[PDB]
Amino acid sequence: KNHPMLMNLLK
Amino acid sequence: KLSEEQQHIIAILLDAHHKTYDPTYADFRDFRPPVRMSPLSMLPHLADLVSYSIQKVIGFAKMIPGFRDLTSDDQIVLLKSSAIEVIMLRSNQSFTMDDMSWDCGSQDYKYDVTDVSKAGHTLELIEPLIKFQVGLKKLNLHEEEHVLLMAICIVSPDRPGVQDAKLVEAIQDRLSNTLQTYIRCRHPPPGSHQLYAKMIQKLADLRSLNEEHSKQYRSLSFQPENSMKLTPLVLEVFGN
Ligand SMILES: C=C1[C@H](O)CC(=C/C=C2\CCC[C@]3(C)[C@@H]([C@H](C)/C=C/[C@@H](O)[C@]45C[C@H]6C[C@H](C[C@H](C6)C4)C5)CC[C@@H]23)C[C@H]1O
Repeated sequence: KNHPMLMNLLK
Repeated sequence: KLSEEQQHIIAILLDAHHKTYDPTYADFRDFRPPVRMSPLSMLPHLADLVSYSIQKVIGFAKMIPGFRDLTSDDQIVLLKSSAIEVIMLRSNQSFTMDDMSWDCGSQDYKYDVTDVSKAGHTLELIEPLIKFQVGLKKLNLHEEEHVLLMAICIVSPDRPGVQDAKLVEAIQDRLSNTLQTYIRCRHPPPGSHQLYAKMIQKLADLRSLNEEHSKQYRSLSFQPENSMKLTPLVLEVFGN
């Protein structure tokens, strides 16, 4: 669903 | 029979927890100030508190053995569905039966039923939530069992949207077995009695708390004047 911030914290 | 590997897992999750739970709650001061005058007077503060907590839960999850092996999308799926549950779980640490509030040091950062009410929730959630905390607290988990239950909660195969369920299940099993074994070797009676099954029952309680939480959040967030007051991450994770 496009989660830039969640995606970015997972990195 | 607590293997070298299982002991390693425990050590990892304990350190992971220590790195993501600051028991001095010093950071709470960055949060928007709490207001206990009061139409959703506590929403902006608790918004920041929860948003903060989501960050820390993400950080904890990333250090769960195997969690990194999942796809980008599955990690996302597991975090969005579990986040509120793991916040409820990890909050047990600050919760005191001495008065059934979450006590994060100062009275400003001590949160009770009405504060949760003044953040927009009804007893439909608050009552069973407090019941959860009470029963989880009574279990008096070793911190080892506490961090394993959080990890087990996160890597659940049946979460909606999961692609590689088999992989997710394989990661959780290693954690379950580690937990079951830890209890048998490390938790003395009477405390160990039925302890694993009681812990798993708490996971079921959490699914129910999660279901009710989603409905009430869907109602709180539905109004832009509410949603306007949240944080970008809460909106991204809980629902926008
Ligand atoms: C480091 C810690 C400390 O233990 C402190 C801690 C404390 C945790 C606490 C004590 C207060 C109330 C909490 C947040 C519970 C409540 C039912 C959830 C509400 C959200 O739906 C929401 C969403 C959104 C709108 C509204 C206000 C904000 C932002 C919140 C409603 C769950 C866990 C409870 C968490 C933990 O991470």
